[PDB]
Amino acid sequence: IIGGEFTTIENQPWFAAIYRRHRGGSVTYVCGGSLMSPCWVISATHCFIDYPKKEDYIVYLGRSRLNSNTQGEMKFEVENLILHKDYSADTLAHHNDIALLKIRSKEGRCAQPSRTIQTICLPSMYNDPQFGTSCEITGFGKENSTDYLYPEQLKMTVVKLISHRECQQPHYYGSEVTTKMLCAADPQWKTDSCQGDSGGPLVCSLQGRMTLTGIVSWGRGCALKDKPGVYTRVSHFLPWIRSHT
Ligand SMILES: N=C(N)c1ccc2cc(C(=O)Nc3cccc(OC4CCCC4)c3)ccc2c1
Repeated sequence: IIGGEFTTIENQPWFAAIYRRHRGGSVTYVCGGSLMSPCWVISATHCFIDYPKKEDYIVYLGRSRLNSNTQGEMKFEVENLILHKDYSADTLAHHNDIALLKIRSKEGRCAQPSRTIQTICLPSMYNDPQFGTSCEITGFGKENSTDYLYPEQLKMTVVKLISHRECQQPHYYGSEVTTKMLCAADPQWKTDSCQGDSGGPLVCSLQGRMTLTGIVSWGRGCALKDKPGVYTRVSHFLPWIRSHT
């Protein structure tokens, strides 16, 4: 996260920290995810496409720091790794950048909801917030684009939604941004998600209920003028999510 505020997991109980073991033992942080149900997490396909081996991934819920064990956390493994069978990656735009990870503890059980391990609801068919609506993104991604280390503590910021036609103007993303993606950014471009936050939860309070409206997908640079953060429009992939669960 660029700008924003530091925070603890108790404020984002649906945030999943996904790391991956490397040949040799060392483990690094990959992307963030969202707890769909006790047994399922939903992320982005571009965080796994190049390393499709489910065994390599580790996932935590209720973890507040990057290299600390938060009281209340749970360490999981990826029972099933499902990548959208129609995904592709152009110069900037990432297509059908949505994946699923069926989790499982060493004992074989799924996630046990708690004060710091809860779920977020999927949006309903044909019902997304209007443009200009404030929403929030969470993650352990970069604080600045010139850095190389991820922040040690969890962060989060609030951004606004940008309409499809406004996002397709030339100085933005032209015909690269399609209708199965949502744009969102700070009107003053001082804060924005960034590398590290990919596949992060984009929660928007719609008509009263906190909703998972988008997954962090792509953007030009980070917090740059006329360069909104693009996300996957979850409402569209509802039939897909249903049949693959
Ligand atoms: N501006 C944002 N809000 C934002 C939001 C998301 C961002 C993601 C990456 C990034 O580096 N993503 C990434 C990481 C690993 C691989 C990858 O692409 C592969 C998938 C298909 C071809 C190579 C992208 C970089 C910058 C990002 C910036």
